[PDB]
Amino acid sequence: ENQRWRERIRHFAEKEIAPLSTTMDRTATLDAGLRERLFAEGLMSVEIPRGYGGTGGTLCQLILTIEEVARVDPGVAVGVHVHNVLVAGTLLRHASGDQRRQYLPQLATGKIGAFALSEEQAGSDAFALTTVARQDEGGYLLTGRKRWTSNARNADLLLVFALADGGPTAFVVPADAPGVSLDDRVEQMGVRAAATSDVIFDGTPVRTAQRVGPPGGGQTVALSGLGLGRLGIAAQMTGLAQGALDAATGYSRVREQFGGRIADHQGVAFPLADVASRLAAARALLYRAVDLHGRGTDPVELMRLAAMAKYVASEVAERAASVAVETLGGNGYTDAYPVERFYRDAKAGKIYEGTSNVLLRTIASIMIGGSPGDLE
Amino acid sequence: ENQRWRERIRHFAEKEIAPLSTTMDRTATLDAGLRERLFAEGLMSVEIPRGYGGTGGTLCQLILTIEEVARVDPGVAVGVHVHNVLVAGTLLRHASGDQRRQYLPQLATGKIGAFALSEEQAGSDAFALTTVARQDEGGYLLTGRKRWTSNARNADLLLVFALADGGPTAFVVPADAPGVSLDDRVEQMGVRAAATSDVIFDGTPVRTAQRVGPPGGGQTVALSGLGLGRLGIAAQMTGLAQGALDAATGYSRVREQFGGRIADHQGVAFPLADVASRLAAARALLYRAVDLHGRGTDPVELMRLAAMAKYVASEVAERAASVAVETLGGNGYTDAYPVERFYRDAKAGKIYEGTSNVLLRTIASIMIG
Ligand SMILES: Cc1cc2nc3c(=O)[nH]c(=O)nc-3n(C[C@H](O)[C@H](O)[C@H](O)COP(=O)(O)OP(=O)(O)OC[C@H]3O[C@@H](n4cnc5c(N)ncnc54)[C@H](O)[C@@H]3O)c2cc1C
Ligand SMILES: Cc1cc2nc3c(=O)[nH]c(=O)nc-3n(C[C@H](O)[C@H](O)[C@H](O)COP(=O)(O)OP(=O)(O)OC[C@H]3O[C@@H](n4cnc5c(N)ncnc54)[C@H](O)[C@@H]3O)c2cc1C
Repeated sequence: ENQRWRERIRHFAEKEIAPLSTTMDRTATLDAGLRERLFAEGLMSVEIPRGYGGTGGTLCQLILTIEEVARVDPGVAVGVHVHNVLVAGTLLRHASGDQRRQYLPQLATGKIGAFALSEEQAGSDAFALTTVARQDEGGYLLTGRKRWTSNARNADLLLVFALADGGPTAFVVPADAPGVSLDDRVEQMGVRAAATSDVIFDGTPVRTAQRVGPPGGGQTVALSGLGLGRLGIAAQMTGLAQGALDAATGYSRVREQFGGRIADHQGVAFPLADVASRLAAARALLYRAVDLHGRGTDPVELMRLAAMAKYVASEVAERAASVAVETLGGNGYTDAYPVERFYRDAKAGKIYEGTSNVLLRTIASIMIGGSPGDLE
Repeated sequence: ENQRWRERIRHFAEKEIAPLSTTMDRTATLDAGLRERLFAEGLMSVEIPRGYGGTGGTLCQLILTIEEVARVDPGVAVGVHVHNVLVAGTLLRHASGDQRRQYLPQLATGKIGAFALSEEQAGSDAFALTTVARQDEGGYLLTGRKRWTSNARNADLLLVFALADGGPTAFVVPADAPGVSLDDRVEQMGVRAAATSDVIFDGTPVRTAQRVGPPGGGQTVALSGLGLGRLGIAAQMTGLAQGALDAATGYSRVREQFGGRIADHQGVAFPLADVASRLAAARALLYRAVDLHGRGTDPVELMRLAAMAKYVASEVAERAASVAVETLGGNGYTDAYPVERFYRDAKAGKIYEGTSNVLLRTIASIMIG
């Protein structure tokens, strides 16, 4: 069943995504035809139940979706990850019956979800927010600025975190609500198909019915998806590494210098074998961490395994992309091949859903006792 | 004196290059104003003797010039390296007196030199050329296609290698000669201020006096500049690494999260100190290799030292840029800071002037026999 699912996403990514990747990366756009296909074929609703217009599939199927998309286009995979894992997944866990019936069919059919937590001064210290939802009759008036919102220029629904007068609180806010605007602000090095924007709120009206969970319950809402967010990026990094390794292996069989294929030199072959070995271990850890979901496994152990999976997969993605650029020589430094894009894309995996240091802080803290804040 | 030279290039790079780097990288252009300043301030003639209109400086000063330019813009540094080291430097050391007297003043004053050796099927196997110089009355007709020519869209003079009906042979060819055209062909990841093109020759006429050395002398002309080429790129990598470390150290002191500067954490400070240590060793090896030039040193020992300096410096540049991107977090992934450009630029250093595997093969061959 999961072999058939893998093959279906692989075929989709190779036929529908690959021919558009170079242009989506240069222009930082999501192709309109591809967007219609992502929704139609179920890549935007993998775990959303059938009763809300979703695929009704498993965490395993969602992880395989992100992996096989990422194998061809890590940038498209960011949008798929944010939408399914962070936005639809948060509503499946925390939204009321009414909120699920209102938003899940939209996310399953045609409305893209983006996740707006970070700010200029709230990065690793993610809840040092200055965006405020001020009380009003019937709900709130939202004012502030979010930074690094992936897929913002393509999004219809924002899951936004703001101080309720009261502590961090989660809201669902339409991207076209009064007082909402975007500032693309900067060029980013990779995952450009889902490039970030700043999101600006200028007294945007939000009804009480848009609040997800209680006032000051924003950190609990975010924390429930932390582990799953890290597995989704571990899957994106595993797929990226596979795509890099597939390009380098195939090239090494056909490029000839000095009268024979470059694969016949141990200086070319050995780095590929080393990457392949590390990638088999990264994938085994990812699928182990996924398998231990829905088993009543200790939550701390799940947090540990998700942080370790993302840390290891990120490392292997960097190594794979690096080795792949070098295996291809000058061609590997160009857009004629995908490996320079994979190299630019891989670096985003060390920054979002927990920087390397934030992951190691968490992991060490579980192993030696104390909290992450005790480690200097 | 070298301390004064270093500060003069540093000041130049921070004032005249830094404000243009972002634009030059996105558009893959050399700014016209900057181009005039490179010639006027002597960066395009560092070791060309004053008798040709040059600066009259030393190899040590040329190496420092490449390093300080690369600390701000590794892409502009490619163009400076290829012009001074591979084109003007090769003519100074191998061309006839008439060729030196004709071409060095033009390279000193306004004509950019580029170096056209590589082809689609001639990469690491650099001499498996298919471009041909066919004999004709009073010279040759060149036909073929070169690949990976840095700075080609800005160049006025090309040092071109071709099979003379004799083996590989070197020619000086004007970029506007009959039958010469460029094909940019692809988008490259970095060093984009000096982005490559293909150079196409369609029966380009060359006179005998444009040939540098004898027919079949092209390897000798190319290999003779391989050592100095590797030192130039070692300087480019060392400079890139410094620029990355400068941005990361400066940022670590001003970015606060969790109520203090990120430099107060060992997970941020240690990687910067590790990079700083490895860069101090890469720079010491570079300046050792440079110091042993112009002294009658065993040529094999100079080739070993140049290969090792480039290999080590390349590796430090990769670690420095990688650490700098992650030190800056999201900001490091964006063009608001120079470190993502450094990260894209650094990877070029592992490919040109000898790939990592070609350097290790050369070093092992010397050490093992
Ligand atoms: C391409 C991209 C996509 C993104 N997508 C989204 C998204 O869609 N929505 C969203 O809300 N956010 C998103 N983010 C933001 C992302 O979560 C943050 O960039 C990340 O949390 C790091 O914060 P920062 O950039 O402010 O870096 P900082 O927190 O400033 O970190 C800078 C450096 O200091 C280190 N550091 C910080 N504190 C410590 C410590 N205590 N000990 C050790 N080292 C420390 C970090 O590890 C890093 O090396 C995205 C970011 C990028 C680059
Ligand atoms: C940005 C850029 C600028 C350049 N500038 C110039 C320039 O201005 N002028 C110019 O003439 N050239 C230039 N080059 C060309 C450059 O010199 C070549 O790209 C380089 O020589 C490698 O050749 P290739 O790209 O054909 O790779 P290949 O030679 O195909 O190598 C592919 C891979 O195989 C490995 N390999 C090959 N043979 C062996 C072996 N025997 N043992 C072990 N491993 C092996 C290589 O190390 C590499 O990892 C430039 C290249 C780039 C990317």
